[PDB]
Amino acid sequence: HKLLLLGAGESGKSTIFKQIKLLFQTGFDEAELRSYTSVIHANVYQTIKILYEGAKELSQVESDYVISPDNQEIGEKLSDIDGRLDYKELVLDVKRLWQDPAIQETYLRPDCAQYFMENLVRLAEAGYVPTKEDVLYARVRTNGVVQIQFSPYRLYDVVNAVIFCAAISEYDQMLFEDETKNRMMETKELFDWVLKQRCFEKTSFILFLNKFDICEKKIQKVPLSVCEWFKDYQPIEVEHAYEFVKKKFEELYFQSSKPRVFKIYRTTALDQKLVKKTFKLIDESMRR
Ligand SMILES: Nc1nc2c(ncn2[C@@H]2O[C@H](COP(=O)(O)OP(=O)(O)O)[C@@H](O)[C@H]2O)c(=O)[nH]1
Ligand SMILES: [Mg+2]
Repeated sequence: HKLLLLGAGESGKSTIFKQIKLLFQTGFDEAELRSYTSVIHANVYQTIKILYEGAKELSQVESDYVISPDNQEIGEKLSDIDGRLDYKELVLDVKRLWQDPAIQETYLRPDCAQYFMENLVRLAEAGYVPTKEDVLYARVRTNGVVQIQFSPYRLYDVVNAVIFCAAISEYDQMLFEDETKNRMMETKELFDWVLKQRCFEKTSFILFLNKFDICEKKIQKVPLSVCEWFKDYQPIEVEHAYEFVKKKFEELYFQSSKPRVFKIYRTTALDQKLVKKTFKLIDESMRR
């Protein structure tokens, strides 16, 4: 019955966790969405907060990002909020907070947050219930362990099965935390390190290759050979490049060869019913 979620950075494991929550019951789902609006509101408020803080700092350190002077008085009420406690007047402020191009070139430097910036007025009014997409895009800092038991059987996010989330699209990107390191390389480092440890030998392994939609969008412009792991790559399309990444993920797994159980899944975490399928396939596969 046991499943554990392991990933690196923005692997999407919490998103998998979230939409398994919307998909399965976990009957209430009350107002689950309704309890989650406070969260959603929060990211709206600290997103334009970090956006505002950026523009001024970069303006001080770089020869100009200049804000509109009349905005500062409504602009720093933002800093006056501080999220003291779970927080249409604010949407009129925030839209009228945004208009300077400065803070969007600081933006054009969290991809989910821009969505929220496209849906304020729907969130504004009292008759608001978040869509399923609002829940998925909502960012909740994961504190501790989260247990969910449900039957179509507990899922953990921070054991009979380890779901490893590898965001194949991250091959372009360096680490957000470390500009030197590459996230695909850190995924390989993490994946290898998890495979080597003696505490998950008994555990069955399921691998998710996430953010595939970004992969099909991005592959046609940036070569996959940028990655040192994928430097071997030379095209003839999308399916082959994806299966190429599989090869690497395969051969990497099998080199940890001691004289059991392995599965790989093509996943998009931000859409659901692609994902329902994935769970259907592994829960029927989890025989014995
Ligand atoms: N395009 C796309 N983005 C995703 C998907 N899953 C997650 N994300 C992005 O990843 C971020 C959140 O990842 P998260 O679940 O927190 O990864 P975690 O920190 O390892 O749990 C969000 O900004 C999403 O936009 C996906 O299937 N497709
Ligand atoms: Mg997470």
